[PDB]
Amino acid sequence: PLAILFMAAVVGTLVGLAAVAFDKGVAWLQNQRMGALVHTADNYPLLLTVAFLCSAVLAMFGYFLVRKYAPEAGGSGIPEIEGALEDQRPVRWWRVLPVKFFGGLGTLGGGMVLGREGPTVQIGGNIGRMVLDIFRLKGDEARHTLLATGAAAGLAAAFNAPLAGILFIIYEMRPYTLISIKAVFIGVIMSTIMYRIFNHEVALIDVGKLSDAPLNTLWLYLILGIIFGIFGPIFNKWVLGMQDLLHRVHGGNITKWVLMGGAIGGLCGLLGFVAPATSGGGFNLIPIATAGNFSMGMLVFIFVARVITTLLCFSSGAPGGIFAPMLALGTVLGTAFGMVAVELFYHLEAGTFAIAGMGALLAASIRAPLTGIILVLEMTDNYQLILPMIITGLGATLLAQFTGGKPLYSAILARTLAKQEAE
Amino acid sequence: PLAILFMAAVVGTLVGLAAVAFDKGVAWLQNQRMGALVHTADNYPLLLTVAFLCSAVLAMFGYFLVRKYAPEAGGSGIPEIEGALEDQRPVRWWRVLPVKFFGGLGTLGGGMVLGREGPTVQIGGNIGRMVLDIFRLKGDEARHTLLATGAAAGLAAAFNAPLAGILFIIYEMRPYTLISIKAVFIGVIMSTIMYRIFNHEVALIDVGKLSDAPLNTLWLYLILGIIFGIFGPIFNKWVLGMQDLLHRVHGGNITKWVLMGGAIGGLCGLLGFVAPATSGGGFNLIPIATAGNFSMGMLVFIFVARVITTLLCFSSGAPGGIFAPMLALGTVLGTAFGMVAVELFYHLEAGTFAIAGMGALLAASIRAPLTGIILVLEMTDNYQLILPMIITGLGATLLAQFTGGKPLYSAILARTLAKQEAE
Ligand SMILES: [Cl-]
Ligand SMILES: [Cl-]
Repeated sequence: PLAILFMAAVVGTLVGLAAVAFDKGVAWLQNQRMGALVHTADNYPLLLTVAFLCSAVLAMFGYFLVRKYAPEAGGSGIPEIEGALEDQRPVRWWRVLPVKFFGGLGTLGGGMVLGREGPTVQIGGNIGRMVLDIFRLKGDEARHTLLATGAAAGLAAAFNAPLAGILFIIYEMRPYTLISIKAVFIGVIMSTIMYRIFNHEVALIDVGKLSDAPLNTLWLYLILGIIFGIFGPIFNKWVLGMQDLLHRVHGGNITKWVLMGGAIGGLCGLLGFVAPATSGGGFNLIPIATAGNFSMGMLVFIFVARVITTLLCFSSGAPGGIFAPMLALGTVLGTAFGMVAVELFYHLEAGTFAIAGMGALLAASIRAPLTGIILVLEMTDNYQLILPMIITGLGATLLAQFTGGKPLYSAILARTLAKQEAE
Repeated sequence: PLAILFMAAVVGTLVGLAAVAFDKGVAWLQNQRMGALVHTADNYPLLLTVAFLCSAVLAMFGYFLVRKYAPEAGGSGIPEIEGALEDQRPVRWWRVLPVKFFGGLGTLGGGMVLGREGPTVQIGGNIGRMVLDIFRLKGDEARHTLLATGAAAGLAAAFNAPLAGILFIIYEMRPYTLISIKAVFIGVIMSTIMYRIFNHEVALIDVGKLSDAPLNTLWLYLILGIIFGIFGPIFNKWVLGMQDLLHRVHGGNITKWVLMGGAIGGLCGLLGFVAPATSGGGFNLIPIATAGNFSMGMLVFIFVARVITTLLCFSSGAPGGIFAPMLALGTVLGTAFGMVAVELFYHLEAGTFAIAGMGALLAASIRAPLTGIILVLEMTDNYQLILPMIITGLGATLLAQFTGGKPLYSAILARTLAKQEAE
């Protein structure tokens, strides 16, 4: 039906504006947190206290909204869209949309280590469901198609990356008709154009162009892969385990949870001023890191800072994503390997192994190799590292297989589902 | 098995060198055809006669080798690799490899309107089969996996485009295990690196960087799509029909066929000197055309010249591809629409609609939309036209659906199969 191809356009266009706002939203909440500190930019004990509390409040707000009204708006929300496409999960958009948005401005705006793609995809998905209900389109086809174009449009707008969005939903989320593919395109065209209208000529990741990688250099990317390939499934266990560790801290009780959350949002809000490249989504430090401005000491610091703050903010059921984070760890560890590879040798530039590393964690952890490659392509515009990036991918994603890990988003879903049976 | 991931490396590396030679091969045969004319670069009637006969011979040679020894080495050879993956077609590499190669140097070297990707994929496929037999690996898994990495490696090396190769085989040839995907990667890494070792710092398509497309400009790409979207299935009928039209000219008889072929190879060899941008694979004129050096009159000439020479050389069962051709028609028609769109208006540059058009025919005719997009990306390195290109794709590939056409490569196979039942 022409119906869905039309519907898909409108879902794209809503998901576009939806995400643009969630941006201008987070954007604006951080401007405030500047003024909160520029008022108190003398009294140093106070400076640190507002920094904390401002953030600690906003997390709690968001944390509350999830645990009050929309439980399944904790975490990424992508395992929920996975589950929905599997007809294993409801899409309660009437609850989820307003929660995941004001929830997300909570924790992202307080500067916790979460990405927008968490929100934008679950939202974008819920929005696809919302229009399906409104026009009361009947069938599995239309239920799934709008669900998916919503996700695709969400992800596209998170990273200004239409090709990424299409690839990830249509191809790297398990085994789509002829038309539902085009719906997803139409969904992702509109979504992008919206973002592009309200954002054009301001990128998320500047790195200009780095050099090629010499053919003699390539074998190194494969090793970087192999490392990410064992690290990915370890870090998965950590995020899966840490969900439990922080659950023995509050047993389910909402007041305990919203206290924990604002501690964890405050901590992060604090690190906002003191140690900036340990907070945020990653997108500030990625280019600073890729330009090579970080003393390998600082690298291993930021790496461990962020691998802890990431697990802390994400595994603690906050509304937010672990996708932008896994780009920033990708870059920071890529850079390190990079410097170590330059010292150890060839015509290398640690720069190029950041780019390569950036997508490597998506390959290793969530097991979307092509999405990762095409994403860093679209974000950095470094055409010239595609073969390294394919090589890093293979390595990352072969080891992650043999080291026995599973796709993070599925393992999350398959818990959520085993829980909604043994209860 | 580690066995196939190893095997896949060796298939990649053979398919790499295989294709590199088929290049240096065609490369070298055309150097000769220069000297044949630079000898006779006064006597103008003679100049034209060697030009013809040189080419007319080489076609016949190749045409002979197909019709003598390896029938299923006529045409693209990709419908055969399709059919093989479906277990519907044998892969007689012992016959096909030496035919498709020396066959292909025949017709490509004589400057007929065929692409290398025809050869390189069927060859690359056959090479995957060849190593499967040599190590006598048992199973469907390994039969299919090496077959596919061979195809993927072939296509990658045809266009120096690893991401294209992976995408097309793994995703845009119908509904692959976990490991057979990685085999295909490993296959395509090696294949590329080989090509890259023997070719680096000399591209197939220079166009530098053109400008963006303004959001106000986008709707135009969709119309260009819509046009390609009706043209694709028409041009399919033509190539399918023309196979028959040229078959009522020789009823099957080899001597008739090899005469027809050398006429058609001679014709093309002639147009080599007289009207160059009507002969070859396209890759010379694509950039000349995209730079905008062609008077819209000349465009519509070259368009009709090539749509006839293409159908003539391809539908006449020559060893060669209709993929590079469909890039050159993509570009020439994109450019035209381009000029007409500039005249009619906005901040346009016909340049950008060439790029867009280039992949549009792959989308419309063979129905590999993403492969087409990612290919022109990898070949031109114009990052900045991805959203136009997605838009052109949708348009191209929606209409091609509703206008009722099928994927060219499948329709070819499904004939070949209906023939091998009603006989
Ligand atoms: Cl996420
Ligand atoms: Cl072809």
